[PDB]
Amino acid sequence: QCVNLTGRATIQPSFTNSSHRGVYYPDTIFRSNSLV
Amino acid sequence: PTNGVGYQPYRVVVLSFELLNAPATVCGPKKSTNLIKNKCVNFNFNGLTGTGVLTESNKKFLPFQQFGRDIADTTDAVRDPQTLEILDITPCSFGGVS
Ligand SMILES: *[C@@H]1O[C@H](CO)[C@@H](O)[C@H](O)[C@H]1NC(C)=O
Ligand SMILES: *[C@@H]1O[C@H](CO)[C@@H](O)[C@H](O)[C@H]1NC(C)=O
Ligand SMILES: *[C@@H]1O[C@H](CO)[C@@H](O)[C@H](O)[C@H]1NC(C)=O
Repeated sequence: QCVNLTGRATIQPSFTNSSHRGVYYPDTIFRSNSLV
Repeated sequence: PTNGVGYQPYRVVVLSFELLNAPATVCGPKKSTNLIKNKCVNFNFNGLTGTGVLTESNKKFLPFQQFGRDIADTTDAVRDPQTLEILDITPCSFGGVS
C-alpha cells in the first residue's frame, strides 16, 4: 500500500561540485599500463 | 503455409557474442592437446592463437584474468585454463643474430 507522503517540506535542491568524481570505464577492452 | 517465400516465416537467432579478458564461457569443439613448455610451438589457449615458447611464469593475474599484455598489443602471459597456471609467452624469433 502506497501513501501520499504527509508532512513534506517543499523539496528543493542544494548545489555543489562533482570534483574529479564519476570516472568509469568507457569500453570493455582490457588495458594495462596504458594512457589513452 | 502456402504463401510466397518472402511472406513465409523465418527464424532468426542473432548470436551476439563478446570475447573479453574474463574467463571463457563458451568454447568450440577443438580438442585440447598436451602442453609443451620449452619449445617454439603454435598455441591456442581460449581462441587466442599465437606462435611462441611457453614457460612457467611467476606473474600474478587477477582471479578473472585470462591473459596479460605487453606495452605493444602482444599477449606476454596467458593463464592456462585447465591447470590454471600462468605461462609466460616468448617470441620464437631471436633478434640479434649477426
Ligand atoms: C496522490 O495524489 C495524486 C494527485 O491527486 C492522486 O492522483 C493519487 O491518487 C494520490 N495517491 C493516493 C494513494 O491516493
Ligand atoms: C565549488 O565550485 C564553486 C564554483 O561554482 C566554488 O565557489 C566552490 O568553492 C567550490 N567548492 C569547493 C569545495 O571547492
Ligand atoms: C580438467 O580435466 C582434467 C582431465 O579430467 C583434469 O586432470 C584437470 O584437473 C581438470 N582441471 C580442472 C580445472 O577442472
